[PDB]
Amino acid sequence: FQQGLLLTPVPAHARHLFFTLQFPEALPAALDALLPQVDGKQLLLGVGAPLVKALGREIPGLRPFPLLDAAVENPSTQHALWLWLRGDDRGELLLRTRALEQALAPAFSLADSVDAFRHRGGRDLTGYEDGTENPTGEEAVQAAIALDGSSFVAFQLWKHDLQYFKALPQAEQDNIIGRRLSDNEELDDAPASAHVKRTAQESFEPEAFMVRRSMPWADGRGAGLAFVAFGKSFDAFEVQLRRMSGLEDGIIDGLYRFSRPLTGGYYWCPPMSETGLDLSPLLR
Amino acid sequence: PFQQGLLLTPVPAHARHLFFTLQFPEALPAALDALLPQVDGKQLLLGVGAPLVKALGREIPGLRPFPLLDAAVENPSTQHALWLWLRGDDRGELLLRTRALEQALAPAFSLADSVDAFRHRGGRDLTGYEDGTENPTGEEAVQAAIALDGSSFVAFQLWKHDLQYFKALPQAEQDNIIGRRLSDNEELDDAPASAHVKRTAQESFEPEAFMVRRSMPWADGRGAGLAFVAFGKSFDAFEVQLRRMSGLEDGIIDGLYRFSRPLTGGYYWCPPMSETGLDLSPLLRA
Amino acid sequence: PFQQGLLLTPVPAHARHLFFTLQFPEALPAALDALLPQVDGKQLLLGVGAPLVKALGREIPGLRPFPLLDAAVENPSTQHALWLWLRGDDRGELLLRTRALEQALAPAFSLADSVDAFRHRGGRDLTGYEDGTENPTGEEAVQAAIALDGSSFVAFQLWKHDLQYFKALPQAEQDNIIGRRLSDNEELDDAPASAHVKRTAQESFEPEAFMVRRSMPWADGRGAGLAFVAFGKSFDAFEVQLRRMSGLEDGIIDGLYRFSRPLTGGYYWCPPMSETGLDLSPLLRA
Amino acid sequence: PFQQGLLLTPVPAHARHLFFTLQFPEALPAALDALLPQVDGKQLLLGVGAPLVKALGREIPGLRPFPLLDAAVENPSTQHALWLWLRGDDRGELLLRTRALEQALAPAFSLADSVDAFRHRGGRDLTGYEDGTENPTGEEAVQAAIALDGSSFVAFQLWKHDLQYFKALPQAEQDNIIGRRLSDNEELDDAPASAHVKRTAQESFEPEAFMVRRSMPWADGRGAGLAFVAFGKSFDAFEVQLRRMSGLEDGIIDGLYRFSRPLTGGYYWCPPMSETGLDLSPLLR
Ligand code: HEM
Ligand code: HEM
Ligand code: HEM
Ligand code: HEM
Ligand SMILES: [Cl-]
Ligand SMILES: [Cl-]
Ligand SMILES: [Cl-]
Ligand SMILES: [Cl-]
Repeated sequence: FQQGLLLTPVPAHARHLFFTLQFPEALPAALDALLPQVDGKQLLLGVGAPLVKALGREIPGLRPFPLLDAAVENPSTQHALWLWLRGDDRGELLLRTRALEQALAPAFSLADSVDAFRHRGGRDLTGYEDGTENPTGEEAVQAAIALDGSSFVAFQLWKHDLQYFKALPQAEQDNIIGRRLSDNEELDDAPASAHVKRTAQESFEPEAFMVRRSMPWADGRGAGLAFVAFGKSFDAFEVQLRRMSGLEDGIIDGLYRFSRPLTGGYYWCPPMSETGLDLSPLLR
Repeated sequence: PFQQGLLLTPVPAHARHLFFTLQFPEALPAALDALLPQVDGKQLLLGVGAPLVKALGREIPGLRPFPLLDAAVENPSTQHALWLWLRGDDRGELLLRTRALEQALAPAFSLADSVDAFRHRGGRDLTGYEDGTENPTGEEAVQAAIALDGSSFVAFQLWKHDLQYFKALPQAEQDNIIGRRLSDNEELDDAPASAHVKRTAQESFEPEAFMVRRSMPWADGRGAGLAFVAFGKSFDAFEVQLRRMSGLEDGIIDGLYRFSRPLTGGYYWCPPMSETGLDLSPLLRA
Repeated sequence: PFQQGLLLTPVPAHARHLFFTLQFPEALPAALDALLPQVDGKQLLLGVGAPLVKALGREIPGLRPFPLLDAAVENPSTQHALWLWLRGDDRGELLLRTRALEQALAPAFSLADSVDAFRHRGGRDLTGYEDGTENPTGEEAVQAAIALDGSSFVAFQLWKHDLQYFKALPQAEQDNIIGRRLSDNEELDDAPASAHVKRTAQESFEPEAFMVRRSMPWADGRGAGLAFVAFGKSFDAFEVQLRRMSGLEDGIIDGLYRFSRPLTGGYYWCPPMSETGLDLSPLLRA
Repeated sequence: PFQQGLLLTPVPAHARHLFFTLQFPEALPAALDALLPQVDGKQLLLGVGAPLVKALGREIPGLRPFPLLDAAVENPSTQHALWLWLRGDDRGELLLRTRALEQALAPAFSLADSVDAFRHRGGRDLTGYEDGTENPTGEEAVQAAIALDGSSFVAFQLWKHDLQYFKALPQAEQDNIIGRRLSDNEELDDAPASAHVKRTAQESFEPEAFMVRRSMPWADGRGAGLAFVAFGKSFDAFEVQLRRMSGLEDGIIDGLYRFSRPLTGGYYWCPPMSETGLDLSPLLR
């Protein structure tokens, strides 16, 4: 009843599209072209707070990406629509992008774009395995899917300073992540600022589990990780980010030593029906 | 006791805005020792962002990050730690001063964003419209922009224009978006409420929302538009204006959003000037 | 005794082309010490450009810079000193290898150009047409691409496609530009003389102009198109083909120039392989 | 009867170079109808490249594509069909004029390259050295730049500087690369033969290689450097200079290549002016 956000491993190639609603009067023609194409597998769709506000509607649990008043930067760059394309090669995704652009215009204007790819079967560009402690199976459904079959996804485009980080001694890299790069073993003696120490899913009250589908990226803006986290609500992601940002106990996550998010967005993933994507709470 | 430059009558012919992230806080003293003697408030202005204050465990009354507006239009919040405003003679001089500031601020600060700005004609937006007609001048500008202690609070947005769409509209449709006539800059009393000058009428707020604007056009690989800059004695004037423009006051959205949208957003505290340079004392005391 | 990976069909799913300028030739020995142990001719291929040979005061028979064609279409000559062809499993591996090669090759070499390439739909151009159908295979490929001493001479062009224009044409007009039918790749004998496969028919030259092509699609901020690569036992095959495509043989210009244009052009000598690595002796002897 | 603006010294504070590819030559008439009335030779100069002439099956004496130098340094040849030189008061005016020229010139022409250029400190390179000290002036400039029929032949290269490397050199080493003293622009008679002014000494050639340079610094995403422009009554002066700079005359390479390298290269024919606009008659019967 949900989309294909739980399919593991992440595809070898993906592309993230973010649109601004520039001409709301042309919205019906855009939806008529877009909605029949959203199968939740090769094409996923997320709805942003501006689109809901433009329709004068309300989605329980939906809100723009938050504003954290911290010593580290987490920008809020909320858009109206997020499209997640998954495919076989980057050329297919490029041609599919052009078709979606022309089909969504003039109602929607493309505001941002990111090509993403799987690295070495699921590693960050720093080399560390990504997704080790993700919930799987039925635990993944309970962490990511709400009762009505919808999901709430958070997105950040993290930009890595690879030259600084990879020039550190391997023990210093391991103390930033909280795991050993050589064999992915957890470092129990890592400082409290270590990433996996900051984001330990069982260390929150209530527990802050989420389903992450992050993928590395690289273009003219640099290189890093396209962070994606699916949850039954934004509660899990938001308390994690606030602890990572030092807003819980004053200790800042080690990731901010070498990486920084360039964007931030919240999106509501609608459920699927027997006849396509179920946007009924928005179109009545 | 302010920094001046921000009140200097016309905008300089060329300027450059630099935005830095506080990447290594342990190296901050050396960066400040190199930077502060160069801040004269005329050729080089400085603004302090909320992350820098938070990293020092201090607090500046009136300072906060760029707000989050839950509206039908997009106003992103992209707050950085430090804002440097270079004003100069040519773009090459500003480029060379930029490189020198980068080496002096490193490794404590990492350059996060940059925009070259230039004066167009006598002070016009790239659409052709005059910019600054109803700005406060003289003592009214000081009262609107400068707080009692001599500091100022500046808001910044990098607006990106869709010039092809806007300039292809009939001139009457362009005029109804701005609220003034491009042919002679006359105000249109019969413009719809969504017109920009109707949305931002400084006397139509309670209390009055006057501010001192120093916007300048820009153009690079990201496109072209207006680098919007608004100085105030507090952020109240700018923020109540932006919320009305975004339709959060009465449901009417400003006409600017038909062809333009901001890519960035930042709040910065402009410290006052003392007899011996920039006064950063509320951040460097005990 | 050649660089085996130039005959590998199909091309790997991901590759990256690097082009370096010899910026400080006095620092060449340290760069070669780091580079040569990595050149296996499979995951990393190497080509030597005429500027590098001239900087050493030597000569390579068959090597010369990319030619200058005085035609009505543009084939720019952007010859560099070194060409590296990286092939790998995913784009991230090639990115990390690029950074390592950049730091190891410095300061002697400066990276002048870079292109990420990928296989599309099993070996198709971004326009949809199959690429490589009439490539020589087996022993014929060796005879067309490999010189007697085991070296090869490779020509490179970065072609930029106007996909919106081309794909908006009626399918019959697209087919007459390529010379083959998109529906089933069958050759059109009744295509106009300007059709690509009519221009480049390898048996229609005297002597025959066979070559081994390893082109791969590309896409970045500059646009999208085909990273054209042609291996030959000499540059004779490629050059007579390009001159006919450019209308310098019979006044008829190839149809590809209706929607695509090369942004770069380079000639590079691929040295032979020995039992213990790349054989650069004709360049570092005596 | 030339395009006045090419002798205007100093160059205006802001300019923009546009280079177009002839993508659809059948659509050329509508493009020329829109373009030619705008070419005054002052705010808008025009140069014709060899591909445009070849596409019309014509020939211009003295015109040819940018040469191919087989040297140890890189001078790329990136010849285009059309060169437009916009000059104005601010970068925004040039930006709006560029968009208008793009829409008017399409679909025949496609914009292939663009460079914003600006005057630095009254006429200095970004390295600080004065640029234009030994340019011909007055009637000597006319004799060096203008052919008999009033046309000119202009060479263009987009030079990219490595300012970090160059400005980190000792001041004596910087001076030996240029051949002049940065403090007061005095000529260094004891500078090495590789020094720029020693390589390019206009009187040290037979015949003499004088030309009128109108170079201006530039800066965008590709870096920063000098947009080199040289006007001559023919291409002989520029080409014999460049071959010496590249070490093809005596094996000595110009010191500029230690910190700078050209990214583009083009030759263009600047048609003469008549009393009623640009004279393209040798190209349109
Ligand atoms: C540059 C950005 C990031 C990088 C490179 C990164 C990388 C990693 C790595 C290598 C692990 C350990 C392997 C694993 O369990 O998957 C991990 C764990 C985790 N990360 Fe991140 N991550 C990033 C951002 C984030 C953010 C922003 C959040 C939440 C707001 C987050 C939440 C988590 C969680 C929940 C875990 C699992 C913790 C556990 O072991 O229970 N990650 N991350
Ligand atoms: C693309 C962005 C913008 C453009 C092109 C633009 C342009 C203009 C123009 C042409 C005028 C009329 C001439 C003048 O009074 O100076 C004006 C007035 C004004 N604008 Fe904007 N502006 C932009 C953004 C903003 C924003 C974001 C704000 C506030 C949050 C703002 C506040 C004002 C105010 C206060 C006035 C004077 C209104 C009055 O007459 O009292 N502007 N603007
Ligand atoms: C935008 C640039 C180009 C594209 C999209 C392209 C595409 C194609 C396609 C679709 C074919 C037919 C299938 C095949 O046999 O491979 C082909 C054939 C061929 N191409 Fe190209 N090509 C390009 C540039 C070039 C250039 C510059 C040359 C030579 C200088 C060249 C040489 C050949 C040859 C020799 C053949 C085989 C001809 C034969 O049937 O005997 N190609 N190309
Ligand atoms: C990065 C590229 C270049 C830079 C920064 C540069 C800069 C300079 C400077 C500082 C001078 C001395 C002051 C003056 O008399 O103008 C000069 C002189 C000169 N340059 Fe260049 N130049 C460049 C490229 C070229 C090229 C490519 C040519 C010719 C092909 C050239 C030809 C000349 C000539 C003829 C002179 C005058 C020599 C004399 O007779 O004294 N320049 N240039
Ligand atoms: Cl989704
Ligand atoms: Cl940056
Ligand atoms: Cl400028
Ligand atoms: Cl000086």
